[PDB]
Amino acid sequence: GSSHHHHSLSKQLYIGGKLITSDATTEIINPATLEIVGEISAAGINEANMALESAQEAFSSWSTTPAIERAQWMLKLRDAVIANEQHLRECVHLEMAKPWQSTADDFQMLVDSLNFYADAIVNIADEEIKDNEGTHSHVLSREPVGVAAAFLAWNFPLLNLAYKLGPAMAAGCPLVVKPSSKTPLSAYAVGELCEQIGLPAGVVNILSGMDSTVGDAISASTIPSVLTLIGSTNVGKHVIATGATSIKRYSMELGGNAPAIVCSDANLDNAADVICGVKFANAGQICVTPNRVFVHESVADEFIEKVLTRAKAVKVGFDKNEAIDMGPVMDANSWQRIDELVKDAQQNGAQLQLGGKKPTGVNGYFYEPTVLTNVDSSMKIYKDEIFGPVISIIIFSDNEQVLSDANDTDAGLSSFIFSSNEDTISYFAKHLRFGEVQVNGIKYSINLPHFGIKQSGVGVDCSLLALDDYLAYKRVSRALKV
Amino acid sequence: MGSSHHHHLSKQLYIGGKLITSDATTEIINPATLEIVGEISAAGINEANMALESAQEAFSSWSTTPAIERAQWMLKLRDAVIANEQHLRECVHLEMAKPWQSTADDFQMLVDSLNFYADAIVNIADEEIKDNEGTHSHVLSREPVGVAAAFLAWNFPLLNLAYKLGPAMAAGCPLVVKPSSKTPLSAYAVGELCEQIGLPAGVVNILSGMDSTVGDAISASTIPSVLTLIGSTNVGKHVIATGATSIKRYSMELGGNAPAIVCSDANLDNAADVICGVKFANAGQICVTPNRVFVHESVADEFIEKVLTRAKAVKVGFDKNEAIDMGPVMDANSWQRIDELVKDAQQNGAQLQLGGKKPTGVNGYFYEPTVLTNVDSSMKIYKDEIFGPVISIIIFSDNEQVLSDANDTDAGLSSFIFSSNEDTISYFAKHLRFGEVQVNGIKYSINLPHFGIKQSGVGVDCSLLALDDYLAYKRVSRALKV
Amino acid sequence: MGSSHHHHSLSKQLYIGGKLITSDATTEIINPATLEIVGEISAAGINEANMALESAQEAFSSWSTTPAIERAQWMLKLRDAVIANEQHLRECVHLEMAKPWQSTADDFQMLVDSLNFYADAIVNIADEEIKDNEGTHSHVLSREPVGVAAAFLAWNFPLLNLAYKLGPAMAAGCPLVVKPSSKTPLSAYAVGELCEQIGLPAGVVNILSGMDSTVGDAISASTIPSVLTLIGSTNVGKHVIATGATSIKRYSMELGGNAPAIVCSDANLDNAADVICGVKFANAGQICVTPNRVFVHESVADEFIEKVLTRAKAVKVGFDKNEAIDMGPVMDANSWQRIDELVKDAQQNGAQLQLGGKKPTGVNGYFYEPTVLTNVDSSMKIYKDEIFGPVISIIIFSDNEQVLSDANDTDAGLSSFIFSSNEDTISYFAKHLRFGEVQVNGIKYSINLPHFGIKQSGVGVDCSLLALDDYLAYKRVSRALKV
Amino acid sequence: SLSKQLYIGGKLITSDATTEIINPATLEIVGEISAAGINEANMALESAQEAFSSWSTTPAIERAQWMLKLRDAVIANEQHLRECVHLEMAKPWQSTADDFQMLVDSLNFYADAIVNIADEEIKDNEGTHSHVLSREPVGVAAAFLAWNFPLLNLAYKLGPAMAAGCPLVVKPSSKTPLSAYAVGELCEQIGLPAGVVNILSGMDSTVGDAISASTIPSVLTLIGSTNVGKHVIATGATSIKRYSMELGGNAPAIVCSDANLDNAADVICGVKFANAGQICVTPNRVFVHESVADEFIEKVLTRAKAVKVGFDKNEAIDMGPVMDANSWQRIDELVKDAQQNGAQLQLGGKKPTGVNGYFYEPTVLTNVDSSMKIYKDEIFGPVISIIIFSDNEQVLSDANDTDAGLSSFIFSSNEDTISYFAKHLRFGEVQVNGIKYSINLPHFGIKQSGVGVDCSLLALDDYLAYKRVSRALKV
Repeated sequence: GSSHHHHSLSKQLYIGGKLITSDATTEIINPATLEIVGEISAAGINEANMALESAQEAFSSWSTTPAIERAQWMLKLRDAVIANEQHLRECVHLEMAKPWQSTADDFQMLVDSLNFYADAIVNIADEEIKDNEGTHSHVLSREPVGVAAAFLAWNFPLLNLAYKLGPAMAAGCPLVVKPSSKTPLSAYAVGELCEQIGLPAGVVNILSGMDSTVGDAISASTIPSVLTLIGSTNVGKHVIATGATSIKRYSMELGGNAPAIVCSDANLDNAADVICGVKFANAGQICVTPNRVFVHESVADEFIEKVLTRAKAVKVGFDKNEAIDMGPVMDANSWQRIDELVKDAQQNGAQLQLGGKKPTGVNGYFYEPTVLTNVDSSMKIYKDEIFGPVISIIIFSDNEQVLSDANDTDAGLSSFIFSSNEDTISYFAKHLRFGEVQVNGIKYSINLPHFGIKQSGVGVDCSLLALDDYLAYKRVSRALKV
Repeated sequence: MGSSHHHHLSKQLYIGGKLITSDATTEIINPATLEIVGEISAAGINEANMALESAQEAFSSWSTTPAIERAQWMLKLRDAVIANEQHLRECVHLEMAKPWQSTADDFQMLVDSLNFYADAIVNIADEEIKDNEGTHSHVLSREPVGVAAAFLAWNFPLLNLAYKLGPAMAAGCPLVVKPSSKTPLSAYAVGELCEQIGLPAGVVNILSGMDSTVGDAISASTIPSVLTLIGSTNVGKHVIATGATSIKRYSMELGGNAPAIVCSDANLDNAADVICGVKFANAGQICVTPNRVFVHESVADEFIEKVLTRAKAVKVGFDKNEAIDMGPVMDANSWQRIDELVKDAQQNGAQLQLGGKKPTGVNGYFYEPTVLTNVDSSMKIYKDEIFGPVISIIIFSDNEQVLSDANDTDAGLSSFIFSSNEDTISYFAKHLRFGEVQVNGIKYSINLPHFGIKQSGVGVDCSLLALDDYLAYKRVSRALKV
Repeated sequence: MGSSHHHHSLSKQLYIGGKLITSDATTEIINPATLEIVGEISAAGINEANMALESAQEAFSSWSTTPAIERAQWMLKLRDAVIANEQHLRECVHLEMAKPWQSTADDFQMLVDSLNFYADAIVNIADEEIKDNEGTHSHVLSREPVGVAAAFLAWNFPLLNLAYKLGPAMAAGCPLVVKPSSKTPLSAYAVGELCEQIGLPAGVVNILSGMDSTVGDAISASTIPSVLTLIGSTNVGKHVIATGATSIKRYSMELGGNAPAIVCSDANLDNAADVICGVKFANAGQICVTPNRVFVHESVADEFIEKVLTRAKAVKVGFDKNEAIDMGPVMDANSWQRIDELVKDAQQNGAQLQLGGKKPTGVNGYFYEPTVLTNVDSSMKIYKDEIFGPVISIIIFSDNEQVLSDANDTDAGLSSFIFSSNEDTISYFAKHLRFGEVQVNGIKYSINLPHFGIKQSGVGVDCSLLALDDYLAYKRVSRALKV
Repeated sequence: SLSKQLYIGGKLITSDATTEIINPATLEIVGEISAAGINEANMALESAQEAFSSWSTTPAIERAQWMLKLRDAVIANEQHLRECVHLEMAKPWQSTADDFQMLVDSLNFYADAIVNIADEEIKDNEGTHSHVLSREPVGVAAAFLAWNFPLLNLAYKLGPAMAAGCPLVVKPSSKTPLSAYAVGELCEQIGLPAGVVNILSGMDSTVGDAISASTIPSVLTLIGSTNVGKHVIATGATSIKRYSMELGGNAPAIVCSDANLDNAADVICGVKFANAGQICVTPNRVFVHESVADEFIEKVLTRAKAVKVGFDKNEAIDMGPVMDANSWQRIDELVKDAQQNGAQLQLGGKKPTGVNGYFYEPTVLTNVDSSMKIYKDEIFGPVISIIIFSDNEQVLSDANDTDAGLSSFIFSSNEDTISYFAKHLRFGEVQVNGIKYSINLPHFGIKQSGVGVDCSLLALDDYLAYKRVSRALKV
């Protein structure tokens, strides 16, 4: 699976504590059935400015609301999320054809984050700093930073929202949320729940619209003190440059290219379950999933056989009342991009062992579980992020050489090492230039920090560190001799 | 101790462990005598690219050099700095016309930072993270980030270098430094000391050149992982946009507009000593020095009299073998900018109590200690950063009203409160929207965090937190069931 | 000819090094009338920009040494492909900025006219012998290709702005790197497709769009270009000059304008209203040479204002290539708000809104109604700044010598207009107006007529033979006669 | 011995600072000038701006009359003008004639050219409009002059600027400011209207940047180094300005096998030793074919031995010292770096015996190749670096292997070798079997050597702006 361990189809914008319409609508098409599943009120530049000014107007009172009272609001919203679980998961199911069991990750992370950051914020304590000369006292404290704006990717609509909504509410930062236009229903539904519980106006705002107009207007605004993004590396560079109209804190999780190293002493059944599980969950559209699977030559044939067995057993389709393991990819551009990487690999010598096409007799953006062997470092599927249900296998023999190959990327999100040797595990854990090194498994949770280095982004999601973006320091220094 | 920092010539480019010349030179003019006092080899984009490429090649060896061993290099450099104290302070004296005693801030902060961060990096310890499900173990560690680049302001040529050099060396990031072309001599002298001790090539690089070409080439390069800047908010925003060729970490200290509030129950002698001390130290060219002095009407006549007495006793001039309190400002642009702020205030009702002109019979960029009263929120001197030896006084009546006036700025660096009332102190310390609140005094040191909020920048200089920009996290998670 | 220029798309890839290529990025194109996506381009990064610069550099020795006859042959082969794809090229301009269908002809036709004019001009370039006063040497003065050229194009005339640089650069054998505005890149990307179709030699023409602070700065800061040319604002003009200082480069640019249009007591009021209204509402007033300050004499003020209001009311506003539309919307919301602030600022300082000054009722896009303001004075923002919109700003004057000082009271120096029947008055204003162009009782621009500004409006000349000067470098060969 | 004041706003004024001028041959003080500060630079710029409306509207016939009046005073003060040059940089008396004569030639050439400027009619293809193309003064001009030719460099800018009605702000090099200050005294003596010509010297970083960064100048012109040119471009970006520059060169001189070796040695040695080789168009790399190598080296050695080096107004001195200690050390390190990589020093390469002045002997280097810094960088000194070649196509590739693009030299008697090199040499000027420069011949560089043209009618282009007047014929 994803290894994220837990702890009215017409919707309007949620701006300024009210549900409002606009001058335009957006029809949402299910990527499996290609049928319209709903519509949202689409935001324009005028609606973006309304959300920003409403968030700014709320900052003074929301940031001075005691932390215990802000937590009370977070738990009241949590209780409404729990009471409306079925509709929230149905929104994600419809907008992106995510399997019904897979929608539990989105819903439950929303509950977990609300719980985690409501509990963490009431435990924040001031810190005293020693004065080496004995002349002054020093108290270090943390205060809300300002208005925050969040651009969410479509792969996990409610989980991505949970990563930002939790810390912002807890840290008293009025939040402007732009869900992806491909998956807005579930976020708009959260906005309906905020309106239902009577959340103070401006504290949370949810609006979707076109990127080059609404997205740029949020970035170029001088109101936001923090701009946070989950998306592509090129969009991250666009947000940084566009947000330069003022001084802003940036934090983003961008593209990855995770190497997975399976050694000769590795538990092959466990390595196969872990890799296939996360490579086919959400159809491989996962930031931390393996992108290049390196396998030792001595266990290559046996490991490929174990991978094919699991890949053939993946249940593909779109049916909430069946045990579907994997759905389609997001849209047509994603399908053709994945297919171009797979076909280019074959044309350069890679061997297709399974999949590599759309299931016959279907029209949605389905791509079959794919297994590619004989992949080398000169191929485009090696250099680029697949973000799809494709297992690409590279054969290695020297631990020192495969370490250099694993590091031969600008990405810096996750990485995997499967081995039974303690010196081998220690060797790769220290030298892998990645934010996360998963040993003999994979584990993510609201209390564990999730982050990338290098060109995979800035900042941390989950854990107490996620509050860093939304809290600013203050040093009060007083002379003791008055 | 007026500046509040509490302690604890033809020069070539230093690039890739070697001292090299170029095709051009830059003359350095003393701002007091208007005479040439030195020359440096000016860098072009070719020299900028050499420093970047040499720092990139050094990252593999320097980042994997043991922290104890990197600290030994920092102490070796510190030993050469101490042995060259006179020449280093002479460079600051010549390029800035700083009084001899005021060059101690530059020199001693360089020693203090090398000591503090050599000691800090060897005490960095890993952090265990608890797994709530008991299925995995989690180890959080910190590693070098990559190449760092630093753009330094001219007001503290060696102290500004100290804030970046200490953390970057300790954290194993090769550093590319661009001192201001107005004050490059003292930094170039540090490059000579680096070469003298045999520092590995690329670990430190010093080069000065045009902002439009050399500065942009450094920001636009894809090599730097961290961009740090001490400067103006316009250069800040420019660096963020031009750096958007890659994902970079940004650390900045920009404009300040510090309010200093002298209440009815304040120690007037102490308040006048602190305010006057830092307002005339370095000719008021200090990021944390008060910009707007608010004084309660009940003690305004007495406090203004104490300010004028101190301001009249300031000895202005330039001579290393004389006892001089205050030197001139940096250049003609600064002189005219300061003078326009004073004249504009006079044209709108401000009363010139002292100064407001160049002293008699001198040609350098000297500006007399200036005192203005009857200043209001509409004047340019209220809205903009003086960065000069001008005390601008506003009379207030209500503590809750003056708090709103104090916060009526986008700056977020330092602030000051002078009061003997514990409730008044707690009220201002909590509600002042600034990174630092100085109560009944002023205190800065290498162990105390120095940071600004809002449009005054992002990041922390000094204290352990200054390492955060140069260190990247890593989570190693291992399945315990194996 | 309302614009005064007298004639003689789902997904597009980058045209770099003679190949159509994709990138890791993608830029959507929004129509400013419908606010819907109409197109898609592969966005360039600094890597693609350096690929274009390097391919253009590699092509210089081969392209610059290609005979002028053969280069003009390639220019006519491109021209034939332009004519064969006129429909698609104009639909690209129509879609990217909602320009009325007839107004798209200025873009398309100037592309044809420039390819013809400079293909013919380059083959008539002859050497010039220089006399030696001492009889000791011979002197031959010739002209050669200067190097690689880079062009930054504005959005107001996507293909016409391309035409001004593509013609001369191809003819003079300078490999060209073109950066269209990211607001209107569709039309130029289509020309790149045509270049690839006819098999133009690699590196001779390169077309790419991307962010200004990254892609645009990478082109200017490159040491490869010998000539940097720009059609844009005064602020980006100064930015390009400073950023290009990494090497010695020729600069040529057309920047902001602030044209005065003086309607005297003896002017043909019908002719003056037709000319001023025609160019003020063509392309929604987004024209560098259009009047910005309309000065009208006291005795003819009321009569001229009524004639202006009659024409402004007749302007048909909308967006449909299969309807009769005079005027479309402005480019984006920033321009709309910028124009609206100028109109409201004037009202707050005493100007009288006679017509328009708002978006038309019940419409979606960035439409701004044809606007007429009277009682405008020199203190207003609308007097000091460039409107670049469909606003006629009228100032009443009484003295010809005073209105001459008022007209010259600007740092702009593009076009200017004088309407009068008095020959002495015409000679007085044409001599004393400090502008690059003085238009008397009309307005006229064409591929053979030089178009240029002075003062802070820019340097260099577009159109006419003089436009070649930026792409050609002189050479003097001097030989001692005494063997 | 002489004290010269600033010429600003039609007045001779003093300032708070002074600069002493030291002769580079005797190392003795020869005079002083009132040094300009930023305030004096603003004064000159504002006075030039103030004069623009009256001076640019002064008839071209009347402007030419002021140029000839200045010319008359220049002729009457020839001895003193050439004495300043002789004293400020120890230029030999015979060589100072080029500085003085170019000043009188430029005043004459451009006072006559401006009164013959005629409007041009442009044809309207449609017959609906008439079009007249005229030229008008651009605005205030500022000129930064190098020290190698103090008066000749001034002449290149003063003539066109006065003729085109552009008030001019002149910053002579602080190393050679005396001769130009003397011109300013003549400008004050004849009663030239205030602001039309302004002369001031000062610190490059303060006074030079204050002129470039000011928004008043419409034209920034410079004769100097390539690095200074890039600095002026970026610094002047505070407004839109016209730039015209003559920067560094690296002229290749190709001595083929069928060349007149006597004539080639005369031309090359003559210009390589005049002004101590401190000439923008002097050969920097001398390419000689193998068949004529040792015969040409011998002839070059003969003329280089006959060079009379010294500093004496009453002696027929051929060559003085170089400008300062920086230039001497820079030239010496180029020769010793070439020797350290295999260059055979044949003559000179040292300071003459017991001189102590900044003298560098006439130097001849052989066995120079493309690796050496003396091959890549501009010598700007009395050094002849010879490179042996064999094939014409290969040495043409070597000749163009530079970012410079000023002058070039081809010596050959074959008509096809002449046409082959004259076409493929990527330089602004190709001198064939000789060298010629005059006020009427255009002087310019391409590539990294600058933009714009000095001398000839094309020099007026930087100071004149076009205007198209178009009228509707049907009214």
